[PDB]
Amino acid sequence: MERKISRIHLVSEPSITHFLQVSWEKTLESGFVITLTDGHSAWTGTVSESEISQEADDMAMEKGKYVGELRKALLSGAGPADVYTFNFSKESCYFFFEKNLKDVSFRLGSFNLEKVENPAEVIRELICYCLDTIAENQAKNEHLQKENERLLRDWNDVQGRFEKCVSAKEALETDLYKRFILVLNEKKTKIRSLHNKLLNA
Amino acid sequence: MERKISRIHLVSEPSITHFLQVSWEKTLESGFVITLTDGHSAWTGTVSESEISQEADDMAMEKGKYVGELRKALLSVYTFNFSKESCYFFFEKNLKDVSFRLGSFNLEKVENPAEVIRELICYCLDTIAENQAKNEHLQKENERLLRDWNDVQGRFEKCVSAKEALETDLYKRFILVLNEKKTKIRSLHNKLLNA
Amino acid sequence: YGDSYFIDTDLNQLKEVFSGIKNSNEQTPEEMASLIADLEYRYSWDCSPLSMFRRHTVYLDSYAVINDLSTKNEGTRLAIKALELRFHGAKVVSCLAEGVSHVIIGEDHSRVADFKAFRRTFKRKFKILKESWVTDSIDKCELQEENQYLI
Repeated sequence: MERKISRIHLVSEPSITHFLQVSWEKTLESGFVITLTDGHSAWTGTVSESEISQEADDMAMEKGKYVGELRKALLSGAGPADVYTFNFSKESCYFFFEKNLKDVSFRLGSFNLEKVENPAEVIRELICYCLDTIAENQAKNEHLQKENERLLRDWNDVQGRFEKCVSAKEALETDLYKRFILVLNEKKTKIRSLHNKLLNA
Repeated sequence: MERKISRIHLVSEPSITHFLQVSWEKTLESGFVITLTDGHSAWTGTVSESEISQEADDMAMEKGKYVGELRKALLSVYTFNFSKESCYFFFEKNLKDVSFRLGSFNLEKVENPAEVIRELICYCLDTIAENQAKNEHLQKENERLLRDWNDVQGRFEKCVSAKEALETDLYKRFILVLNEKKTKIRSLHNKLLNA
Repeated sequence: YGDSYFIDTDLNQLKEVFSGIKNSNEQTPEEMASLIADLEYRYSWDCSPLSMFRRHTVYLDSYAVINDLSTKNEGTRLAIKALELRFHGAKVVSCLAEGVSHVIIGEDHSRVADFKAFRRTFKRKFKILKESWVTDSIDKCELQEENQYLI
């Protein structure tokens, strides 16, 4: 349902560019379909009871360390420092995901591939999903730029409000104290005057 | 240099899909090139200078019906009738009591299947990379600005609360002393009057 | 208290007298604010340029729905409006009672229909000013004189 666009370039034939597009489906436990494209031909994958059973009983992974290897080998998750020789044999129509780990070639990657049911259902999906991804990238870019502008303006407004409130407090303490002093002094003067009048009443 | 993306709805037949992909470059003031590619069979034809000035002069109406229509066609309904036996692309604008022909761009067909696919691959890869990088810069930018906004909101709130508390307790103390003085004034008036 | 009829108390002495008097909570906020307003109006102290919204309990209708806790307006400027209102002393309320005499909606002023309907119903003719007036407390940062209220 989704196409994972990953930057990859062939080494044997730089002119011909193939994509190691591991477009894993949702609920990977149910299964996945591999997607290799060249311009005119594609390939897919199938999941069977025997295939699941052999995947479970051959590699024998129970709480292992294969998730990182899947992410680096299939999705090119490793940094651009080590080149991965994931060369798909165009003439042989055979994709062997052999691991060239320090120039040691074990018999690791050898599994069958299934004939594509329809190249259209993947070519159209890729050419529409690329445009959709670009469009949503532009949309989120614009929306987050607008949010950035809103954050800047509100931050400046509340910094101004902080300065204003600090000034208001600084003036408020002083003028409140002055008003209190004036009122109390007036009241004391009233008391003094009334007492003076009563002294000779 | 870039490519325009637009969506068109076909009421008649939706089971057949065609996509327009024209790279815009070489501005019209010194000649322009129009390239067409459906993703599988690319037709790269060079247009001529004899179809740029006469398009707005043959029927003698306002030039807006061409410049504005082209501008609003890229920025977003055409009916697609592409003749495979003639390899010429054209479209007619059909309305109610209004019918003005718009598309008269001549195009040819090329034989290279690797140049166009390489261009499309490079375009998609570069667009994905640039939008991902710009977007990531922008999420980080707006998120730490929003953290700064949260911090300034918190400090402003606590400062305003402290100011309000100082005002409130100063008012309380002044009210207490004012009531004390009011009682003193009342007692002194009572002494002056009754006694 | 330390106040004397022969020796006046300066700023520091009055501060010490106030501090010596214990500070606690014995008066309700509504009653204390009402007495403050009455004393300020009795001797013209409400004219301070920093606190004029004590009487004007402006209600901010920041809630579109009533009694629904499943939503939270995050990243909105309603908090900014609340801070602006509380800067001058106005305190906002979220529960409707009989003490609220003003209804103010946010920037969504396209709700003139309910205002028109309520004008015929409610005898309490509300007063609604433009949004520029509240922004004048930040831009102009000045009070509005009574000469503007004329024929």
